[PDB]
Amino acid sequence: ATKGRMFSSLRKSLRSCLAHNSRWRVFVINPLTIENFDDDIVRFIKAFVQRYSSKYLHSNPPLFMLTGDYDLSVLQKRLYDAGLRCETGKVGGTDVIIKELFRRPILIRNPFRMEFSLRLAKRDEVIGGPQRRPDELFLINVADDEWKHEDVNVHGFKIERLSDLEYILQLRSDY
Amino acid sequence: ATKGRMFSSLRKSLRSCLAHNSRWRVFVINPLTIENFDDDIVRFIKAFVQRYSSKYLHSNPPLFMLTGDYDLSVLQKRLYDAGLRCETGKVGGTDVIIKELFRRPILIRNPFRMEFSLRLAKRDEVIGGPQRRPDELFLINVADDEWKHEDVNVHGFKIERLSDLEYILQLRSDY
Amino acid sequence: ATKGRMFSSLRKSLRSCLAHNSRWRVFVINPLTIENFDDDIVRFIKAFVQRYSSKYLHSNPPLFMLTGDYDLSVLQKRLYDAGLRCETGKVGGTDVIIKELFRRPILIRNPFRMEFSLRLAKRDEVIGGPQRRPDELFLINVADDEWKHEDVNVHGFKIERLSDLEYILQLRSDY
Amino acid sequence: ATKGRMFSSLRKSLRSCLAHNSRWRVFVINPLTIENFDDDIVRFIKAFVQRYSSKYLHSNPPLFMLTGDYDLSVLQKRLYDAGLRCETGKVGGTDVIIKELFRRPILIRNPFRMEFSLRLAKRDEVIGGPQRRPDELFLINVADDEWKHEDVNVHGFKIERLSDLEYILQLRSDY
Amino acid sequence: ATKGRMFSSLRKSLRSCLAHNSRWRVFVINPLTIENFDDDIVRFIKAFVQRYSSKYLHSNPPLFMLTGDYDLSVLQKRLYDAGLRCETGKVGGTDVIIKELFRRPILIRNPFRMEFSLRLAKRDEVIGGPQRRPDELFLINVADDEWKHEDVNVHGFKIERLSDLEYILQLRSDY
Amino acid sequence: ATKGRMFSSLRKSLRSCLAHNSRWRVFVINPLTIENFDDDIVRFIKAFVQRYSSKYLHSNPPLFMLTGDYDLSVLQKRLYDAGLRCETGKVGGTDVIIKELFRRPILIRNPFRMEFSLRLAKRDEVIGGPQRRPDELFLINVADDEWKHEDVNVHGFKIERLSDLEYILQLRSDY
Repeated sequence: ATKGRMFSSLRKSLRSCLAHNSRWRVFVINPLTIENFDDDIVRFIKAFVQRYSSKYLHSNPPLFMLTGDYDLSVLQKRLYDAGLRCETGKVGGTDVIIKELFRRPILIRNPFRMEFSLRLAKRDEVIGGPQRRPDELFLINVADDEWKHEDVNVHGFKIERLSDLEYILQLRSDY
Repeated sequence: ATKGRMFSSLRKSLRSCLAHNSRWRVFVINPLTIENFDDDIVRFIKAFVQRYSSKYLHSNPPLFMLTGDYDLSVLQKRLYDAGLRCETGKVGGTDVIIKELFRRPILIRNPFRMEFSLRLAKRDEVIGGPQRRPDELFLINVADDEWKHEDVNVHGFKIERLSDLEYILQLRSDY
Repeated sequence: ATKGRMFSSLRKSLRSCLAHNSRWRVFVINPLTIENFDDDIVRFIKAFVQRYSSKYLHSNPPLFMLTGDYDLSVLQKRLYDAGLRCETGKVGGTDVIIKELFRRPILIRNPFRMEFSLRLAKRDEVIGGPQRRPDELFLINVADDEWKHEDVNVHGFKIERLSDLEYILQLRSDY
Repeated sequence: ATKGRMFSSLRKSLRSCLAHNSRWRVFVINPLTIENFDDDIVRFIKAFVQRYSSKYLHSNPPLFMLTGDYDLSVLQKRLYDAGLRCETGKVGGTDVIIKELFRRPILIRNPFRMEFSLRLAKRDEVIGGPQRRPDELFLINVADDEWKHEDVNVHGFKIERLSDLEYILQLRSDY
Repeated sequence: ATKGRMFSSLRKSLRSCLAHNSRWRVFVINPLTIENFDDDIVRFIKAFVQRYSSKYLHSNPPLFMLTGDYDLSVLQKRLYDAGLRCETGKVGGTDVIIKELFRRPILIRNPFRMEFSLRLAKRDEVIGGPQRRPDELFLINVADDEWKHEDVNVHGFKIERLSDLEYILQLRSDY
Repeated sequence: ATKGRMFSSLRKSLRSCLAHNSRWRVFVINPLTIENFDDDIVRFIKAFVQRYSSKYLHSNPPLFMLTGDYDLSVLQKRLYDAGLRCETGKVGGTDVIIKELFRRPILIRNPFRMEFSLRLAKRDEVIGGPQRRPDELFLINVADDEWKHEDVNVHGFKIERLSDLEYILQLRSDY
């Protein structure tokens, strides 16, 4: 199983990167080459937020970006009905203001409430870059990107079905 | 055998979910093709309740839903004799009010007291849907249901005897 | 050999039950077909009581029922010599008052004191059943008994000598 | 060879017995058959007392009896030189008094101090028996004894060197 | 091939040394004989700082000394862009002072802040010796250095890529 | 080949003695045969002290005795440069006063401090013995000494490099 070994060793690589509590993680994806995405995506985001963005010491939420012509509004509605709230980065819905998408949330401890658990954007509309470079960048099926830099960890994969990523990221045991 | 193998992987598949103290779990069962049902059901429920609805942080109790012409009146008395109080939803005798079958119970810590430990209804009398969606829906031997949804996890199975499921859900440790 | 594997398989079926501090356990035993019973009975009881009936959380004590025409007085005197106390259920006469044999003891947390550790009786002289049915009903070398029911867990064995049981109930580490 | 595995088997039959903090243990030994008794006796008693009689929770110290013709004065002196104190049972004369030997010691917690850490005698001198019977009796290279009873956990071995016994008593790691 | 074993052994030799919280560690590196160094150095240094210089019990920051004609001005800026502060020993002028480099930093516990995390230098510019001979010295592709002494725990390696050393120093999980 | 097992056997034999905190240990050494002694002696002593004489619960420091024509002064100066302090038993004069070498040090808990960490002396000079006998006596490359007695654990080895002992005594992880 040459391919299965790829996933197993890749899972063993990324261990220390995800042990930390506070880190700036960023994801990019392309959905035209992932089978059964529209049905499989919300379960994924809820599982990730439940493991790595559902406590106090988890200061910085993740950023999911997408490529293509995908329609985000419907996904925002579905995630809201699921139970989560997102920072779109918009004021009026015209176009993204960078400064808001990359801001710090309000955190209370007793009782724990978190202003938002995730960030959601599209890649084209996000024109520019942040002030503090990302610690990790996860490129799921995208060849090139503009945030690649020498001093940023970078990972690049090709997955056919999302479950594989759920295994790489300690969310389901069986491949 | 073949079935001996699959159940191990399925037992391992659900270890993450059941660790969460708070969750909404829903069970749908069919007793026509389950051998030796009328004898084992009470013990199954008793073990489940002691495992996952016996403490404080176990907030939301589960929902066992049966399909067919079963008789609940006898089961509720057998259970009261065993020591468990149940929530059917009836106020008057005839029909089920969806709002009362999904309410939150009173919880006293010191000394620990529960208003109830389980909720039980027949599937046909429960005409409607819930305000919030279930997290996990176990469909033991039922082909299709109305509450299937993309954003809701679904595990569908076939089992010969109720002893087969106690292994899957960590109530026994052989087979 | 193969018979040992039987005992090993049993040792596991019974693990979770004994992990519970409080539970109503019952024993029915037949001495006619056990080897060297009168030589080992007291060692067996003393071990069981030390492991499962010597702490405050262990509120419900066990019952040992012996079938056959046997002499309890001598065993009781031996047990008093051994340091234990018992609850025969009798008040100065032959008859066995049932309400007095299934009562709760007095417990003082600091310092540890216990009114009685074990319950002892003879099956012929018990006419009736407890209001709260037993969680476990072991049946060592007896075929059928009256307290068998659908919602009572039953475990029926055959044993050549008592050293075989101690291994099943986690008193002696090896076979 | 095969004998060593027998020793390894005996080693784990005794693990529960010795885990207890308060227990009365007794030993009988026959020097004539053991090689290098005089050379290793003190080392053995010192290890045993370092592990099993060197704390407050360790209430009842052990009892070492030796049969045959042998001198206890030399051993008592060598032990005093080693650092340990012993209870002979004498009140100045040439006769023993059982109450004095089987008495309880003074125990202070802070700073921990023990009136005596062991008991020593010759079997021929001790004419009688104890009020409470031993929980464990270890016969070393002796067949019979008056204190054997159906309600005592008698253990019997045959040894050639004292290094073999230490392994059974969880002191030396290797054989 | 066979090369894996050597590194696996080194990884185990150096475990006790890297457990200690406070210790004076020194590093020498020659870049001419390493592939893709400019790209890796920064991630290497950051991964090292996180594990061994990101607490209050981590007293002495480590020292990195390069060999050759390398340009420090660029690296010292890249590290600031990454989020780190360094001590060079320079006071305005081109000359290097021994006292200011081997200096203890201000550490405030609650809240946690550190004057500096790392020390950087070019070998040839550093003339003299320290006050306390180092506890460990690491030679990476260097044959001889003056500080080699008979009371210093030297370790000499030979590497092809920096990812190897991260394995040796416990930074990454697998080769 | 076989030597690997001899040393691992010894390593496993002495695991119990060293777990203890307070204890009297003596070493006798004969450098005429050991290869590369002057080079590794100080690293040995520092490693040994860091683990067995660096806490407050470690009351008795160890004693290192060396045989033959050898000059201690230089080693004492070297251990001073390293960061340690030794007790030689000399009140000015060359003669060795025994009552001042086996004394108890001053120990403050918070803040920690040790008056001295190790003892060091030549064997020919020490004329006498201790008031209280030593628990363990490690003889390396020496036949017989005057402190051997039946009530002491007299270990004897034969080694040619000093790392061997570092493995036996648990300072180095792997042979």
